[PDB]
Amino acid sequence: GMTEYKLVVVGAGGVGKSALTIQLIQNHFVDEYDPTIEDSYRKQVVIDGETCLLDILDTAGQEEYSAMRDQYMRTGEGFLCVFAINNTKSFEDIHHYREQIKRVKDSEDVPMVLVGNKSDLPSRTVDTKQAQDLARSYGIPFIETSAKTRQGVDDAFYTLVREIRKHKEK
Ligand SMILES: Nc1nc2c(ncn2[C@@H]2O[C@H](COP(=O)(O)OP(=O)(O)O)[C@@H](O)[C@H]2O)c(=O)[nH]1
Ligand SMILES: c1ccc2c(Cc3nc4cnccc4[nH]3)c[nH]c2c1
Ligand SMILES: [Mg+2]
Repeated sequence: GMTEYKLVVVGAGGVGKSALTIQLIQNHFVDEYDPTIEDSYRKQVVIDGETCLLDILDTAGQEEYSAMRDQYMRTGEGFLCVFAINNTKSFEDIHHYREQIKRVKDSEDVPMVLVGNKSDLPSRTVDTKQAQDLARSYGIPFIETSAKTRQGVDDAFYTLVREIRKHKEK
């Protein structure tokens, strides 16, 4: 089969994980998507000439059993760590996601991309400079997106695939 990349989208409720995923997969903006639904989605794409499958888990937070969270973190090859630019707590929550994914994978080298969503809003509490400083501390890429206009969307997912390839070649 063609290569499949298992991507996981994490971050606080309300940041735009579902909207980002649906924009990536279906090329439309979805206004209201029940915040409690967690599902996986697939798309066949071409990234830098490679025809591959993206298999994306749109997470929704606590699970019935914490074992289920540990399971999808071990399964997942790369993580989009999403905050919203107008929600400071969602940015502070990134430190928790960064640590928990490393912890469950028992790894210091986990492909990740920091995503600041909702860039289309003028309302902003997290300045690009402060998100860049966080991503520099982690040594990972940072991309500002808008699931509403689709700006940055393919970059965020495709950049995570590229990070996974750099991990796999070691
Ligand atoms: N303006 C704007 N609103 C967005 C964007 N992404 C998501 N939203 C809205 O933010 C709310 C939460 O989005 P949702 O995808 O359900 O977030 P999730 O809980 O992380 O899955 C919804 O009302 C979305 O329409 C964006 O890029 N720009
Ligand atoms: C990354 C990590 C796990 C999965 C899976 C397995 C899976 N894990 C799940 C947890 N909750 C709801 C649905 C779920 N499906 C499918 N695509 C993935 C991408
Ligand atoms: Mg959601």
